[PDB]
Amino acid sequence: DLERAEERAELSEGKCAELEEELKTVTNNLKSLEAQAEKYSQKEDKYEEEIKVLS
Amino acid sequence: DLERAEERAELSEGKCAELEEELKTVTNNLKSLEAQAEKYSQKEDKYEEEIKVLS
Amino acid sequence: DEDETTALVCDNGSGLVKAGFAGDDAPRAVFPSIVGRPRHQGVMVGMGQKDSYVGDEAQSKRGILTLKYPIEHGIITNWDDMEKIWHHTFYNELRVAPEEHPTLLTEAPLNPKANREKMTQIMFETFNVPAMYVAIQAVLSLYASGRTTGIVLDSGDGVTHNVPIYEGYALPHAIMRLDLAGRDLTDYLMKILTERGYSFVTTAEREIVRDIKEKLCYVALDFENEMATAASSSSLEKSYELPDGQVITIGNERFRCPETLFQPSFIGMESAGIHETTYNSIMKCDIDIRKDLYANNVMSGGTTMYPGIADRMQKEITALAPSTMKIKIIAPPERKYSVWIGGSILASLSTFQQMWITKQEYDEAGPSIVHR
Amino acid sequence: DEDETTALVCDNGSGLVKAGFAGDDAPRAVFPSIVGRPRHQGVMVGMGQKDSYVGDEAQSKRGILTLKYPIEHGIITNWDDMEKIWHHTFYNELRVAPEEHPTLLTEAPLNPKANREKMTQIMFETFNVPAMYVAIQAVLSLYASGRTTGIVLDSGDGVTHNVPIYEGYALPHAIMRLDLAGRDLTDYLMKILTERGYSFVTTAEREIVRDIKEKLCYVALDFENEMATAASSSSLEKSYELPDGQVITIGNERFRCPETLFQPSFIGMESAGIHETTYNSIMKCDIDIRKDLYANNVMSGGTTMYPGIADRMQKEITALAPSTMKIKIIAPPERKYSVWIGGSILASLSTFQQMWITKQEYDEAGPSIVHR
Repeated sequence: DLERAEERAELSEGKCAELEEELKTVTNNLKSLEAQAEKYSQKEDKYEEEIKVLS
Repeated sequence: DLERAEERAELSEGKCAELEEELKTVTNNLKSLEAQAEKYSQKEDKYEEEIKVLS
Repeated sequence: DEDETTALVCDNGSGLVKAGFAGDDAPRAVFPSIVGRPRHQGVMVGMGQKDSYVGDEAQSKRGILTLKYPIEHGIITNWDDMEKIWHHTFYNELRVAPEEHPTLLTEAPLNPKANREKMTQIMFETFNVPAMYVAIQAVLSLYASGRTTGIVLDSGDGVTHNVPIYEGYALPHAIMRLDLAGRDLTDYLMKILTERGYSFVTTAEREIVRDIKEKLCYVALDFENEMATAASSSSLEKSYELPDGQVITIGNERFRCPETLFQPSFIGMESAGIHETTYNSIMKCDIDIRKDLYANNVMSGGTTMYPGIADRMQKEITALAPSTMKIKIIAPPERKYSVWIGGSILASLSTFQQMWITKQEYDEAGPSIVHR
Repeated sequence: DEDETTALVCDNGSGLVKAGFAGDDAPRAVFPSIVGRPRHQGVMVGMGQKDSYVGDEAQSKRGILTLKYPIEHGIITNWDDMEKIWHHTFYNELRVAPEEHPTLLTEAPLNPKANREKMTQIMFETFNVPAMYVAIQAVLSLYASGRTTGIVLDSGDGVTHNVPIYEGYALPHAIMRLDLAGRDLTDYLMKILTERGYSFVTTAEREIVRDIKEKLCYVALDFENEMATAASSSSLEKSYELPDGQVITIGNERFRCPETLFQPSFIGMESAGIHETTYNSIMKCDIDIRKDLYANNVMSGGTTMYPGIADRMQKEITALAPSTMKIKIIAPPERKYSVWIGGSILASLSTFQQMWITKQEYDEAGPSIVHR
């Protein structure tokens, strides 16, 4: 019943690690996209105000 | 060594599930922020071209 | 606080310097390890004549300077140009005065005795730091992953290493060095991508092949039936948009680049690859310590960040190791700074104070003192 | 209770120490008889500099220390290192303070008069025990099997002995010592197993050959037509799984190792073997006592534990002894601790109190007192 319990444990630990890893990568890709989005929104509002004033 | 292998298996399966759940939530928050970012970038480029042309 | 705040950690690499204060979670300063020397006389508007350039100003202005790398393969090769990178680190990057900060530095795996004495000579005699300490890089990486025995596969910009460590002592005779790393890897992608029918013609095309390698490259497990997959042409492909519109597509080569780390034969290298080398290090160590090393393969370095590197290595050494063995490949997320973080921990530690080499030790014992 | 609880029994061996409280059924403490001295300066994490290591910490850390064995062939050869093993036994292993516990110690068969006086000098003058007593090892083994006359074949890690005992007095002129024991026996298996086409290369391969010897080795009766049996290749073979998967098979050699105890010629020894030596001891004794010794061959010691040792010895001496004689080979199950158990019994006994050498006897008579 053991080689079975240990094998299931190892496969679920492997799965666990793969998912935990896929996550540091998606949550990190994030701080990056959310920061890029805010940076662009602020560049947008600035140029929207400058177009009003040149118009 | 068993009650130990099974107990470690159960705790790692629990951990695995918690992390897999936290993820559907962060990858989903994402398609949303990335889509908002692209939508704003396109509003930005449009107004940047219109400010160029009024200037 | 005197030095709790005050300890500096400088990790000198072949491609990047990582620097900051012991205590922080990540390097305050990261920048290229170059020193540019202007090919012509002249000035930028508003500045004076500059004899030299370091880090990013050397990279940005590379067209008018002759660029030089002080650290070849992890070892300091030019000491005039290294003292220049240190100067830049303290005074411009961290903006600290060095003469009131203890400095933890790092060196490479089989760093020549004479070098560890020379950078001590320059730290104490030209920068006048209060105290300093040189840690071995793999050893800080291990320790930053909590443990004290394990084997580190360390891979950055100019070198790859395997450093088996037992209760803190790195094992000299079992260490392996493979001179193929992220630098070699960007240049190989370059060719398989021009070979895909492309041109990285201007310098704004060159530089970004490296950003393609970092963002889109993969280490597939079963690299065999991944090429096979490439052919059926799934939605495996991946297009990157260049500085301009010029949408370049990379489907397949995406993983042909890190398969170079397992097959050096992709690049005319006759040396063995990462996984075999992990293993050979291990069958060069004492017998009784080999179960420990196998369950503690810690990975560190920028080039070990390719996703699925750990799974490929997992299966690469399981299938070479005796089945009675437990394999375990630890690859943390912050691994591009493991080395640095291990230094930050150690140097901010409560017990490390008694290993700092002080100017008292030095002025009294000569460079020999820190050399150990 | 004062000392009913309080009597200690320490059996000092060439390979192992066995220790505990008189009264118990088995030793509370069993550990190697080594004293390790670090080859280099340095520390384990969290500990201080250690000058010395004893028992299992010396074995576990053997790669950085020079290991030394205080007892060569049952006799104490280094008294600085023995006082170290005793210190460890009292203070760390049994965690008792010695100055309030009577201590029964053991010595070897023809232990030099001067040694029995020296360990008494160290017991009373550096450990300050209330009282002590030195029993001869074969004599405690016999007694633990109930009787008082018999001949003990005693075999441990560095020595084998035959000690004919009559109404308690071990017979000096009939005692035989054969310097080939379990230590010699593990190293011979080692070679017949590498010779089977193997490699005990790392220290985790070395150590376990000894665990193969203990678990799988046999003493076959009719070792002649057991080799013959090996050849027809029956299901006589036996595979052991190593620290890892590496399933090693041992069919035959399994018994070629204890056939060394009857044939010393297997190992370039010209001495006679166990059974002949049992016998020769016996035709060196008085005539009238030889029927007694023959019906009371008591076996003790780790190396006499090989299954079928008793049957081979049974038939080995029947066929050398006059047919008018009764042969009887007693081999109890607890025999790896006979010596110790005999001491536990004796020292917890109601009548032994009047043989304890007290500090009163000593401070008044000199080491001579206990020497007898």
